[PDB]
Amino acid sequence: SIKTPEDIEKMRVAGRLAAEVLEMIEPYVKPGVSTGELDRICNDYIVNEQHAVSACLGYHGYPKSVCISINEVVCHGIPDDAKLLKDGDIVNIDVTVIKDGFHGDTSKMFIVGKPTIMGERLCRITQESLYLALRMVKPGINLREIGAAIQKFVEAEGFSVVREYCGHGIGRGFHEEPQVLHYDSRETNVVLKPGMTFTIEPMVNAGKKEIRTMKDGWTVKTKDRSLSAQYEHTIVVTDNGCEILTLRKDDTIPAIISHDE
Ligand SMILES: CCCC[C@H](N)P(=O)(O)O
Ligand SMILES: [Mn+2]
Ligand SMILES: [Mn+2]
Ligand code: NA
Repeated sequence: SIKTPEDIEKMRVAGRLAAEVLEMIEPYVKPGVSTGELDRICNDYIVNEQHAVSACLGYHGYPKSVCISINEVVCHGIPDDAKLLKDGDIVNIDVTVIKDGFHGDTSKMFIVGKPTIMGERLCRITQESLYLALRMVKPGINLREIGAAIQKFVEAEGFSVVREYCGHGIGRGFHEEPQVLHYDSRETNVVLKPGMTFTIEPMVNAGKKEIRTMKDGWTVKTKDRSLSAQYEHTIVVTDNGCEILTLRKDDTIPAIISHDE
């Protein structure tokens, strides 16, 4: 759908809150901390300080407030008091906040303690693939072209793109049309128009693209157990580009990307 200026302003607020959760949790992602504790810190912040709520809790039965995925886990990892972070781990924390009826969805990678060279490379390439897609967003571009670009870059850098999960429209609804694939698919044909709001959240594996879902129905891992990384941002298509609604201080790309001269 096409969001109104009123809707977009509310999404700026929700997106900003989601981003602030990631900025707040940063110092706590240390060796020895449990993912269960990280989840409580995030939830307490969202509820008590932001006066908002997690869109994850209860969604199709999801049991926690945020998703925390470690190493070979591709996405939707479930916070657990018994799971402790250790040196070398690459960790994704995915946050989705609802404020004033609108959603803000974002995630980033954190490397615990001493980074491994391939771990850093995978995360760097993954974020760059997101940035590349963000710089392409503007009315007239087709989602298929964006997906194709992400895939071309990821594969050119020696990695693979997860196919089963994708970005999505977002607003008063957690997931709305359209589907935002991170690869080139014949199924995709969506010409971007100003007012559209959606997420881009590429999942990149160091090894092969195939994944597997655990018995809990949420935890997704790489079939070959290789590392997997992901970064996500929520955006709105503007008259001549896009505006990132979940930008953080550590992002190295501006919030407004205009293609004007
Ligand atoms: C509880 C479900 C988690 C939803 C994730 N934010 P995404 O839709 O970005 O994978
Ligand atoms: Mn997310
Ligand atoms: Mn999402
Ligand atoms: Na991972």
